[PDB]
Amino acid sequence: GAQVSTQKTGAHENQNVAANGSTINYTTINYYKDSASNSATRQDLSQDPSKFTEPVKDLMLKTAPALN
Amino acid sequence: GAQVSTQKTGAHENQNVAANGSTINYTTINYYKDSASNSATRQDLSQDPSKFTEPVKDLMLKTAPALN
Amino acid sequence: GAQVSTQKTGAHENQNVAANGSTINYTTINYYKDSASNSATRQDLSQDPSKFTEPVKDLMLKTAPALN
Amino acid sequence: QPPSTQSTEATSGVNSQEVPALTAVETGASGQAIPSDVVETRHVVNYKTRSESCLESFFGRAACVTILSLTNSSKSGEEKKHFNIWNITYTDTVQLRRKLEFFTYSRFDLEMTFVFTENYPSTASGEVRNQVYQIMYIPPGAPRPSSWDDYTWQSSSNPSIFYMYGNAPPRMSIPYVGIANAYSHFYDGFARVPLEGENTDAGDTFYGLVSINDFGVLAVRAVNRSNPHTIHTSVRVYMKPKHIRCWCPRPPRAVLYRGEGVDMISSAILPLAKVDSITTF
Amino acid sequence: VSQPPSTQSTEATSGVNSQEVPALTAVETGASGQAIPSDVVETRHVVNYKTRSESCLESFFGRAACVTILSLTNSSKSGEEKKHFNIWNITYTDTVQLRRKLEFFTYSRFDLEMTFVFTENYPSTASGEVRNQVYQIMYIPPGAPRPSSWDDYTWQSSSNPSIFYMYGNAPPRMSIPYVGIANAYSHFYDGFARVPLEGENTDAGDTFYGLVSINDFGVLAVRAVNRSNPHTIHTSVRVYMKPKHIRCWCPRPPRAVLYRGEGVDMISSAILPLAKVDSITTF
Amino acid sequence: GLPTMNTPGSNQFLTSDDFQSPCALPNFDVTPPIHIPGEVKNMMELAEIDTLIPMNAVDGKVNTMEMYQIPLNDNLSKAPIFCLSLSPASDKRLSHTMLGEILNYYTHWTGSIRFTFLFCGSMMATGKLLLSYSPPGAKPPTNRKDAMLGTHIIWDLGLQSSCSMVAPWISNTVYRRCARDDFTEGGFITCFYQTRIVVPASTPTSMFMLGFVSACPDFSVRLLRDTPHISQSKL
Amino acid sequence: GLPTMNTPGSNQFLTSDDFQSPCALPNFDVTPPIHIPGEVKNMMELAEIDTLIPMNAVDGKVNTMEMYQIPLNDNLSKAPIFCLSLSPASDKRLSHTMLGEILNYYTHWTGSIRFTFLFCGSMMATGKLLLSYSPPGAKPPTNRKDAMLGTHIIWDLGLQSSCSMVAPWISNTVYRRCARDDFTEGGFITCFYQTRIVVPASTPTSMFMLGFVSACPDFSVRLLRDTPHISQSKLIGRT
Amino acid sequence: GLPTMNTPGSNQFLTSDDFQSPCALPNFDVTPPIHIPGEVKNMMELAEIDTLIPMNAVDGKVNTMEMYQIPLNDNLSKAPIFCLSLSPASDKRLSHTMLGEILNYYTHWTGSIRFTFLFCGSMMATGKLLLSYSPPGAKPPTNRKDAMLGTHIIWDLGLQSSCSMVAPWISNTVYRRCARDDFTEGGFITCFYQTRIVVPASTPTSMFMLGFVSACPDFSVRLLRDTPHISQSK
Amino acid sequence: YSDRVRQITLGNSTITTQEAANAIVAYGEWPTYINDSEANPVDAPTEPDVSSNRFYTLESVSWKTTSRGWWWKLPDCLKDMGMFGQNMYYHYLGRSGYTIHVQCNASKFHQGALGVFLIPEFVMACNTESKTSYVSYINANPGERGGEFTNTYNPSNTDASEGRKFAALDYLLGSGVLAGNAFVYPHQIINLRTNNSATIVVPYVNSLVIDCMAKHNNWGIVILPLAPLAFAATSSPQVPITVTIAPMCTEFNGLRNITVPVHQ
Ligand SMILES: CCCCCCCCCCCCCC(=O)O
Ligand SMILES: CCCCCCCCCCCCCC(=O)O
Repeated sequence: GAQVSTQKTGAHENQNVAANGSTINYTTINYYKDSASNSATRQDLSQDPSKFTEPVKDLMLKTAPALN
Repeated sequence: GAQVSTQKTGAHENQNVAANGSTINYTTINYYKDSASNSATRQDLSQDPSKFTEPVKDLMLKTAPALN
Repeated sequence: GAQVSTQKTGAHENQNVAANGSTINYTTINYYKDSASNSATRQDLSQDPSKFTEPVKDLMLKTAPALN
Repeated sequence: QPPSTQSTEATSGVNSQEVPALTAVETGASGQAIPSDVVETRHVVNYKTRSESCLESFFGRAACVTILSLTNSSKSGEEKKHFNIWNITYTDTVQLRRKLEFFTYSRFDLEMTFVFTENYPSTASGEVRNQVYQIMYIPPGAPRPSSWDDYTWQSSSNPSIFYMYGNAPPRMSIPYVGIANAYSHFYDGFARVPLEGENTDAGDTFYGLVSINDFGVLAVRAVNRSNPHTIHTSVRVYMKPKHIRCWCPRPPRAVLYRGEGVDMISSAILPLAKVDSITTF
Repeated sequence: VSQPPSTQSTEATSGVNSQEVPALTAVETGASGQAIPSDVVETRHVVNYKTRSESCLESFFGRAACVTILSLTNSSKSGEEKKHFNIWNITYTDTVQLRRKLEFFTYSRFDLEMTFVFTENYPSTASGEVRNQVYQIMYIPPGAPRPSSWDDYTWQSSSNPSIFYMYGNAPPRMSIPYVGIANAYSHFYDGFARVPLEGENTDAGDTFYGLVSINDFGVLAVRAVNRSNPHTIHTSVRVYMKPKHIRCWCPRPPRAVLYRGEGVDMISSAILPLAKVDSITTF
Repeated sequence: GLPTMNTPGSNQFLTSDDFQSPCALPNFDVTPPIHIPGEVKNMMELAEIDTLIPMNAVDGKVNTMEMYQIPLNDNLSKAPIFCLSLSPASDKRLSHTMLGEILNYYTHWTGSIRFTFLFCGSMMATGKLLLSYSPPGAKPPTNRKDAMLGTHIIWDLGLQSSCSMVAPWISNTVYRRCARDDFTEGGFITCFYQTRIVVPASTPTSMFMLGFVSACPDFSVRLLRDTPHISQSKL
Repeated sequence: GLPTMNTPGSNQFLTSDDFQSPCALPNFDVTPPIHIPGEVKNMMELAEIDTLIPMNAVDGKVNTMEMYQIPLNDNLSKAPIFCLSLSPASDKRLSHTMLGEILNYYTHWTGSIRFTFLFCGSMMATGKLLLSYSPPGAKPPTNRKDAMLGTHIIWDLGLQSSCSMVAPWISNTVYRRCARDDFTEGGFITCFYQTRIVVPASTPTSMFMLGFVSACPDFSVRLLRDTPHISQSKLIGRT
Repeated sequence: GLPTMNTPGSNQFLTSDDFQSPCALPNFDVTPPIHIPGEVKNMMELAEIDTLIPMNAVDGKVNTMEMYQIPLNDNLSKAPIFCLSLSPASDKRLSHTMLGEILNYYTHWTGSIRFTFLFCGSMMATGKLLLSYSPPGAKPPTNRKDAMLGTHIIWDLGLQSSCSMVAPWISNTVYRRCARDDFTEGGFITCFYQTRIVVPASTPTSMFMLGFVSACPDFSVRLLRDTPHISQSK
Repeated sequence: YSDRVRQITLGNSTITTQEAANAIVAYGEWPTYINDSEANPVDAPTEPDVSSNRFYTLESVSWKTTSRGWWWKLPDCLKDMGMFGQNMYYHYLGRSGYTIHVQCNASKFHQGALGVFLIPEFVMACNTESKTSYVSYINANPGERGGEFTNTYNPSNTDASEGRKFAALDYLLGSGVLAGNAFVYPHQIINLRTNNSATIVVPYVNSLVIDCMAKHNNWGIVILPLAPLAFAATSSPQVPITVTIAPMCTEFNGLRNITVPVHQ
């Protein structure tokens, strides 16, 4: 019941696409009943900066004057 | 998610054709998230010495006078 | 990419191959890319003593006078 | 199947206007002649290969790159010897740097293995408990510990290895970490450009790759408190490049190295042996 | 998954009053006699399930043997510095039992397993505390530099292979691929490394003959890793080797007498290997 | 990561071990094989080759070339020419033969054993010999009459000079020991005349015979052991 | 839970080890590759480059630039102009060429070797040179007569300023040792004038030739070793 | 049972390890998650937030509120009125901003940096300022002329009370060290008056500007490291 | 269409010869502009075109029969060369490939040979012994004038003034590396017997796609008198050697106030 994922690239690896070669492949099995025992999660690169940098109720555009 | 490949031959092996017996195969699984943690890569034996031994814009044939 | 083959028989076997079902099978995996690292080969019981015991040009027959 | 070296084809006598044996070295090209062009040859079949000399194989072994010295001191002095901070480099070792220096540029992942060994250097031998060591990497820009018991050994970000003596030699993989796409073995330049208003004495270590090499330091300490009976521990650091590509090949140094760069010692300017004559075989 | 071959089975027979008499077979021809019981006596039919597995060459040569013993010493005394460094050529001159088995063949091709067994003792009357030792073994192929001492630069081993062993862990092991420059190792060499000529000395080559003159696979170097302790400690290193994946050519008889030296030299004191009996008719 | 348990037998060094290990010289390509004649695949192929039996190793004829020469004559005798214990491993003369030497690396053995005799007399010599094998556990062969209560061949000397007898595999056991003990009694092989050797006037009166021993095709060996014939000074 | 047995070789450090290991710096973002000119994939690609032979290693030439200059003259002499033992990683003259330096890291080697000669005399100069190679037996030639009884080429000096000779792979073995060894001795290379160099008025009577050596395409090496060509004082740990 | 070999690195503790381990509290019920507001997934989300630059580093304005207040006058001047060394992590003025502090946990960094300014003078006052970035390896921008040669914008004071200058990622290296590496010189950020501030009668003639620093969207960091800004007793 | 005759046309200047060896393209690669896929800076680039990609001549040197060689650094030589030189001081970053054409005329009665070698990252040793890697900016970068090699080593262990210089030994190539292996580097040889010129096309080579020319010399050039110059006359005639260089596919990034380096 192993899961697999793409390994992060290294010195002799392919381009940043990481799509070239089935050989880039880390395989893992969880051995414990509590998921707290599992290794760390997959990188989550999802980002949402607007929450902190642009939490404006009004719709603000960058080209529009900020004021008006 | 194992990789399977051919081993380098030894004393009791075939005609160094690796097309005689399946007993020359071996397996491996990557166990770490970064590819830098993997084993050394499969050897790329492609070579192109001409870039260092005959880097000449206007190609000479070896039997041609080098200089006409 | 494992190999599966039979075992040399032991005390509780009927000495026939596959007459002991799956009892006598074993699994072996090569873990190295270099065949020098492999464990010993399958016994090769093939042999031909005539190379040393009857190395003759004129075929000898057992019942013929050797010196025909 | 893997490629083999080329086979030689069978040949016979030749009488033609072809000149494979003649050339013009001046072009910068190497000669191209092979035995089949110059002498009668037989057909041979070459199953021999060149994997043994591929770059991954050439650079396929770990080498000792430095020696660190750690001491557990029961004396009022030498507390400072409980830890050792070394600049990370491979230039302390001549065999390894010479191999790497075959190329102007290189790109590789690196793995490190350490070997610990220790003795009891004093005449007053006695019981010492099994010791544990911490290998901490201190990245460039990170603070250095002032002491083996300095708070920076907390290692909240700095990665480290805790090794108990007697277990398998500790080991870790390091990814390529250059800020360039390739590591530079040589650098004909200066870290900073002196400008017109500056003093004409404008050397002061700015010249050479050394001045632009900051890969942090490796800080190793015993992790215990002093024991009445002291210990001298020698740590040998091993390095092996992995997944390596190189570019722009260059000839190796024939003389002993002087320091970090390519500086020469006057005592080793004459690397080759003499012979009795041109005509001695 | 198939039934392995067994040794020859026996058919039932009866006496034969005929002109076919295989019992009377010549050996003058170079052939061995081939008669089996069914040729000379009345026999019982017997099904044969016996297998010649231990006699296959892989099994015959399938066990590790001690090859040599090296003496390595760790001491604070300055006169002992040279004893922390031990150089040994690989040869099976040092081990009768293995040499003899290899000799059954003229040539052989195999991969070789090496295992190292280290044992510590105090060689003197000293017995205070010392620290656990680490040992380094590096192989130095012909032409590679040799260390001058136990503590030297060549120990960097950048291109030479090596093993670092912590005392008390499992004996270290490594596999060596076939390393001949021939298509088989020669067990014997009836020749000289070079041919003397053009009127040079007629005694030329007297000390440069036989397999030893062409046999050089490199040397094994073992060294203490630790700095010296006040209490001298000595380590005996037993080097074991086991050929595997082995093929051999051209049988030879085993040596019947006490070996002496590397080659086939006899020792004058022990050239009478056969025991005497009281009579040709003793039984 | 993966929970495991170290069982007994862990981290031990066994000389009969068959585990895999890292290559010290990884990716070394092996020098290509060539065909070499005389390939040996099994030690039995050598055990099956006729080798001389050092039968006359008596009174100074020991460790000399004459050691393999069995004397024969034209006199009257009812006595044996020679006698061998069958045990190929314990008989002092059979042990030091190719068969005995291969065999001495083993503890157990089984199968039939072939004994071949070559007469090296004059062409003008005639006569007949009685060669026999007497299974164990009874009065030994002694004279020429008791010796016929067993397997025998009558060898009529002629142009096909060489002949052989096979001491058939007769045992209570499946295998016999190579080691000497009282239980593993091999039985006996002896030879005596049917008739004296007869020659014409002015020809040799004495002759020699060469005996050979070899394994039969049904022969096998089992467990390996160190060979007692090899020795060395302490290292 | 899964029962296991540790084999011999367990918990040892092998410098030849190719086992996987934890990354000290997880999730590190590696600087992307770019194209860099001159990628080298195999060391043999450098072995195939023709480099100079420091043949003139006699006292006073040794360790200076003249070391690479093979003297030539218009004087008539049957004497050889040069001689080399064909032992590419042993001969004092060859062990430091690029081919020798690569081979100094190898224990065993094989395949043909090419020798290229460049004449640097004036355009006005002419003549003929005999290059010759013989297998490692009999005697080194000390006479053109014997040099002819072997593999040889006669080079017409002319507009094609250079020529080459290849010492074919003639050996009893598959691989020769790099280490000096009588058993594996590689043979002899010599050169004699076939025709003296002919010099017209106002042309110098002495000339130099530059000899070069390189690996041929069938060339290979077996086994890595450390080089006895670089050293250092013993390293002592910082304290 | 199953033959195995322990490799180098066995039985060691690495602080960077990512291995599974048995749970000390088996079958524990983890209090269910709720939609807690303000989730942060990445540190760069904080790097992009504009924070103030403690520019007024002159002794007496250090470690006080005035530290972030940059004085301006209507007095005619051709003097520089602002001098940053850019290195977000090593510049004494930037290392304590949030961007600088985040970078003090990293060894290397890349991407463009944005500098935003806010004029807090009277509504009545107007004028123009020159905001400029000059690449490294050059004489510092001694005067307005040099500032004009480099990358710059003119901020025309009006209703849009703020402006942003961007110092693009011009670097020979892909990444620069966070450390004070003379090799990876930051370059220079400066400011000159484009024109004297025009101040009508009966208003303040001395006013303040606030400056902010933040990461641009092409910004990133590499290896994690200990920050030198915190310490403790043993 | 013989190989001996060439015409090189870059920018607004043409170099021709009736005698040449076919040009070398180091590593088989021509200089190109940086592709979007491998760019570092975001600044729209300066592409001088003809303003930079034209030939400039370095001051000629004389080849004496006692010479041990000459050296130059490529981007350093062109530092004062018209617009190329100005762009170097105006921008932080810049990149260029090069075309190098070397000539040396001689009579049919002259003999000798000059190797022309291009060394990416040509790093020379400090001539001080004393403290390591002590080289001044001024002496490191001589301009089109270049510098030379000697056949003796005399590090100035007691004086920095001769120490700020390179230990330009000819037989160790200024680095400890034997000259006989100089041939590893892309090279062409001018053999006065036949060939009177050499041409080498030089790609940009670095670990970076672009770098600062004021800090780093990507390539150096060495001219080595591999075979001695000779002529029957005892006058031991000197012959000129002229090195002519054009940058190729030049681009610059990071426009800044113009700089001036520390001067002599
Ligand atoms: C946790 C340990 C991290 C160690 C990081 C440094 C890795 C090696 C850096 C490259 C060595 C210098 C190469 C060169 O000279 O171009
Ligand atoms: C890293 C250790 C390398 C060891 C290389 C030596 C291997 C054994 C060489 C062959 C010795 C002769 C064998 C034979 O007699 O059949």
